Amino acid sequence: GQTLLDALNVRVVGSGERVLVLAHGFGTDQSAWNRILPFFLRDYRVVLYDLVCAGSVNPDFFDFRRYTTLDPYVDDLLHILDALGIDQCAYVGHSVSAMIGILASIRRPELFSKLILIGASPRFLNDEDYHGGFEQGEIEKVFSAMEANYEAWVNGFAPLAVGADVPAAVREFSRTLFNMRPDITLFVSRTVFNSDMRGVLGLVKVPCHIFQTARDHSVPASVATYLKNHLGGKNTVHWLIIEGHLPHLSAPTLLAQELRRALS
Ligand SMILES: [Mg+2]
Repeated sequence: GQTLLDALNVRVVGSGERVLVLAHGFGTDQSAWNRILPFFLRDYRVVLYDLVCAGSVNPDFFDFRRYTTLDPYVDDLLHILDALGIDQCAYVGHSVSAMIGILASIRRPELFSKLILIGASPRFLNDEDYHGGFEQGEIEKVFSAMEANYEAWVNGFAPLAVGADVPAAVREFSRTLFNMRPDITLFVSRTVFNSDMRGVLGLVKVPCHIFQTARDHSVPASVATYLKNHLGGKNTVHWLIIEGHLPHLSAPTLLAQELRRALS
């Protein structure tokens, strides 16, 4: 309870009464929110934390037997919100944290007033009638490259994920990937890149705001309309006509403006 608040570097900041949870995605820690955070401090009580796989978390907390699916990540998120006495919040999740939020809302339909999903995909692998963006052989090459030379893999991947030519964003993202223990990054990548959340989307009943860029290395644009059509509540797509997977790093003014609109 307090042990987990300390383990996952939980931070609560801001002068507002309405609770806003900012949950980082794959390859980052809560520092990925630094550029947009100031724009939410007056109107919100902002909760930030690190996923157990973040480089900022002691690797002794990464229980390989436990963290084989997204369900225990959901257990950690809900244990934090319960320990903080949060009855209701708005939740923002980037990439894997979008899927953790979805599963959390199915378990606790009353806890979230809305989900904001950034760079979200329920499935990366192509299927008969479904474009996720990747064939199994392409995902296997990522795992093989990661294992063979982690530094070379990070240096090649970070600029593709950022997409746009924003060197400060490439450096920021590379730093958090390099902070991660390589066996943990590979394990988490197998969890995420092989995931399939499609079957549970219709169980969500809270409103979802789906933020999608026009050119995201990891998320075809058609996944955003798939999410709009398959999540079970009232859904809004926020099109960002820019390039990249990490708009909170590469387009923070535009992202903060869109997040303010989604939260109103
Ligand atoms: Mg280009």
